[PDB]
Amino acid sequence: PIMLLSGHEGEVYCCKFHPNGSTLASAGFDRLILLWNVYGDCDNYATLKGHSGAVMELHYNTDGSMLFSASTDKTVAVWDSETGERVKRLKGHTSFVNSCYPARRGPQLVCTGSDDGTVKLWDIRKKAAIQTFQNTYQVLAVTFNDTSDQIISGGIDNDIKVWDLRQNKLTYTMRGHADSVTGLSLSSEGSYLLSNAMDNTVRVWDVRPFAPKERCVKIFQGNVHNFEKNLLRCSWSPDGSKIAAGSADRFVYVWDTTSRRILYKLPGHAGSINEVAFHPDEPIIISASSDKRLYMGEI
Amino acid sequence: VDALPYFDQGVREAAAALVEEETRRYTDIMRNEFERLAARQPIELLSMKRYELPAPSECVNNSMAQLEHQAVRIENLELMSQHGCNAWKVYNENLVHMIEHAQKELQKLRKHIQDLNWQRKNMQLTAGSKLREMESNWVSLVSKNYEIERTI
Amino acid sequence: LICSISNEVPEHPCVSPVSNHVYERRLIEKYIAENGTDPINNQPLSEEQLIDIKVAHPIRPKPPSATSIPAILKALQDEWDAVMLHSFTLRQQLQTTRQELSHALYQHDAACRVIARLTKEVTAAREALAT
Amino acid sequence: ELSHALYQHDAACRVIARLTKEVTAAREALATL
Amino acid sequence: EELKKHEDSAIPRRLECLKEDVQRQQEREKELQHRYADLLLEK
Repeated sequence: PIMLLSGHEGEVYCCKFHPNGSTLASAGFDRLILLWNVYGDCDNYATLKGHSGAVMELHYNTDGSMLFSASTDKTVAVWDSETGERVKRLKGHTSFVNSCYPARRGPQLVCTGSDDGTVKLWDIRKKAAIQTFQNTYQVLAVTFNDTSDQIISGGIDNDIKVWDLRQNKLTYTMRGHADSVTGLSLSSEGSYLLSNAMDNTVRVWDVRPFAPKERCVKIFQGNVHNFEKNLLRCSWSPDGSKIAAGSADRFVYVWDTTSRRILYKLPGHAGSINEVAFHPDEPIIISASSDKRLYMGEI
Repeated sequence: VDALPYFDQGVREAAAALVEEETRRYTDIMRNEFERLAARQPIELLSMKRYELPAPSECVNNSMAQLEHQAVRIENLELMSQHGCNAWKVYNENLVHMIEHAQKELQKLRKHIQDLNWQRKNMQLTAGSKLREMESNWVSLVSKNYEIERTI
Repeated sequence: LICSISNEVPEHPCVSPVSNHVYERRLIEKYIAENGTDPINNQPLSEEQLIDIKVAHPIRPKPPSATSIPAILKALQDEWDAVMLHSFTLRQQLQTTRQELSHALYQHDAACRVIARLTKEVTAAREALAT
Repeated sequence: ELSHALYQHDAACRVIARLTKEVTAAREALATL
Repeated sequence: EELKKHEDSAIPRRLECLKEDVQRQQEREKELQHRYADLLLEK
């Protein structure tokens, strides 16, 4: 089956799948975070309330107990996935929080970026910023490597930047986007980082202790951005074999991580697509878009 | 144990020598007696070579034998000619039903033989890729570990 | 169409109900008296368990040169020649299969020792590159 | 038994051909290093 | 028929060996970086 989900009154910007594949989380412009049953009759249970701005990005921690939510109200909330109670508010950035990531494995860490041009490292136990990286241009997307040593940030400067937690220096610069980067994501192996950008280029970059030194490992095409200037996010399949990235042309694009052939171009959406997610066990795709509906495609 | 036949397109004489070097290191009665003796010796037991030759002027018996068998012969050729070719071509039809059944089994075996090989082919191509993936990653470490040490 | 014992084309075929296979009555009747079980499947089978089958009968055209004379002399001689020299040659074929069996299993076990010897060799050579 | 052996013998024989060439590659690699 | 049954088992053993062979190679890669990473600490 396909399965069509509806309920969000406004644009859906992000959706994720619980690490154990039992539930979905979704949120957008409404300001509500909805939880869904992946199986059964695809029912909706708890609604998380308390964000005053729109929800720009959701993530689960690796355990699926904590759900992180960057909002436009400058606050990043930490949510209990079990009860739906709010845990903490990371008040800190002076402007909109565009995105956030939670470090897997290591002691609890959270990274954020915002329109104030800074990137901040948070320890959820301190109620204060740990480190600050002033960039100079607004920051749109940010992710940790698997070792929790490096911060990867994508902004409007067309240059993905890598930060060293110990040195606090600009370690790496990646050139190869011609325009703003709207969405970043690490492979489950730590091996590769996936990027979307206005230039309509999906680029994979490889991050390793020993690097070729010009890490434009692969380039994919199909994915269109337009006058809506929506943030666009991309995801890796659980096994790193497939790449999905949303577009503004109503199609979900899925590519073969090797041959780079388009495996799927999927319709059903009426408007622009903001995020595509893969179920952690089975070939199921959750596609979230601005038309306020979700699809559960099965491959 | 594992040796991919379909995938390995690229030694038999070499491997034969190595296998050769490990090898350098390591109910019937009387019937059966006369039958095995006849086959071993390569000699068939002689029959009655008497009835055909004989001679005019013991031979009174041999003569009277030739008559009764000749009358039985001429009666044995009468009942054959009465039916004639109808009895022969009726058996010829049976032989065509017997033949076609064998070649149907030739096909059934042909299909299941190619069907088993067809399943093997996919397995060979599945793993041969996975082995290719492993070797690429193997060579990457091999040089990665070096380039780490060179800089240190 | 044939019998599953002698390799005949049966005159009175009979089928067993434990294993669907047609035998000629005389040859299946002999097996049950020798040891009361089905020859192919080795399942319990008796003479009453058998079921006679019917067909349009089999026809052999007795040759044009058919008399008591060739049938006694030439034809019967050839039949006991053909029985004798075949089973002797078949006993020769069974003897070589057992000899060629021994050359197969020895060469197989010879290869097993090469693999076991090379399994210790390869991974330790790869390990030495790691070290 | 004859057929299954001869097939599996020459099949197991190809294990050696593969194994020998890899073993050989490990030698010059380590030797030259 | 026989070639299928004996082969199908040999491949998991072929792969599982190379899988564990790969795991060890990853460890040497995983440490050699850290010594390079510690070059920046002394600076």
